[PDB]
Amino acid sequence: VLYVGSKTKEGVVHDVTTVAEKTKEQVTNVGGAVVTGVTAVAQKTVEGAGSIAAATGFVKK
Amino acid sequence: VLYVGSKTKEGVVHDVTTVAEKTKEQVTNVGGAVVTGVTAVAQKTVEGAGSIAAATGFVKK
Amino acid sequence: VLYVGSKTKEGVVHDVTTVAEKTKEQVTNVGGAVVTGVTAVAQKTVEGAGSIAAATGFVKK
Amino acid sequence: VLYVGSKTKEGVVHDVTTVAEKTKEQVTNVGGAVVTGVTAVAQKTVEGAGSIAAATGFVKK
Amino acid sequence: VLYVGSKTKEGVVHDVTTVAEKTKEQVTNVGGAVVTGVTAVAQKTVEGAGSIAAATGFVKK
Amino acid sequence: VLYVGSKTKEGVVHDVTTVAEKTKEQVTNVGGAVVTGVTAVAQKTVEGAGSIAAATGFVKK
Repeated sequence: VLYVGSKTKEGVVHDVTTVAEKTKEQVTNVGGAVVTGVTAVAQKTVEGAGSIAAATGFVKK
Repeated sequence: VLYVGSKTKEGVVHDVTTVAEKTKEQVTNVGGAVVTGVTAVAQKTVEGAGSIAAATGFVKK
Repeated sequence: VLYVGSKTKEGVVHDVTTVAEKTKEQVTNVGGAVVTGVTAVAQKTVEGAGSIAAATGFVKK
Repeated sequence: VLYVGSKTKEGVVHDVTTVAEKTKEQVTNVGGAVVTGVTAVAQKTVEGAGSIAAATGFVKK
Repeated sequence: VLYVGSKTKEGVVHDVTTVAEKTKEQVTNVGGAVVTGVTAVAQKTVEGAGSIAAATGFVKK
Repeated sequence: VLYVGSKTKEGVVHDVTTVAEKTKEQVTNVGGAVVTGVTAVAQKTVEGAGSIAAATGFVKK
């Protein structure tokens, strides 16, 4: 491996943008909830994941 | 492997954009919920996933 | 492998765009729900997936 | 004139929306140019106009 | 004139929205140019205009 | 004139929004140029205008 003259962006997350306004989010009766906004992940070598968002619940009433 | 003169974007996520406004989201009776916005993942070598969002639930009433 | 003079975008996700407004989303009685917005994944070598969104549920009443 | 119980929107401009992307506009040899984007005007009583965009020119060469 | 019970929006400009991206605008040889983006005007009683954008020019060469 | 019970928005400009990104604007040889972004004007009684953007020019070469 070598790079005599190079520009190598590897595993990059750049120039992301988000504009939220006047939004609304409710949860009322939830066993397990997960709420996210922006999530930028960048890797080069991975044995697992990049983003995990699980939720396991129960609601009896 | 070599790159004498190069520009190699590998596993890249760039120039993403999101504009949400006046939105609305509700959940009322959910075992397990998962709500997301933007999610930008970028990798070069992976043995798993890039984004996992599971939800396993139950609602008796 | 070599690149004497090159520009090689490999596994790229660029110039994505989303504009949501005045939307609405409800879930009322769900075992397991999954709700997403934008999801940009980019890889170069993968043994698994790029985006997994499962949901396994139950509703008795 | 009266309004015992009412909701009277008079001279209203609401819920406008515009999404431009990757566009292009050129002018090269123009006496007088006028370029506009969005223009929302709302009045209730007017003796003139609501939007005037004139352009008077000359190009000799 | 009277309003016992009322909600009277008169001369209103609300909930406007604009999303421009990656656009481009050039002018090269112009006597008089005028370039605008968003322009929201709202009045209730007017003797003139709501928005005037004139341009009077000349290009000899 | 009277308002026993009322909510009267008169001459209002509310909930405007603009999202520009990565744009570009050039002028090169212009007698008189005028470039604007957002311009929200609101009045109740006017004898003139709400927004005036003139430009009078000349280019000899």
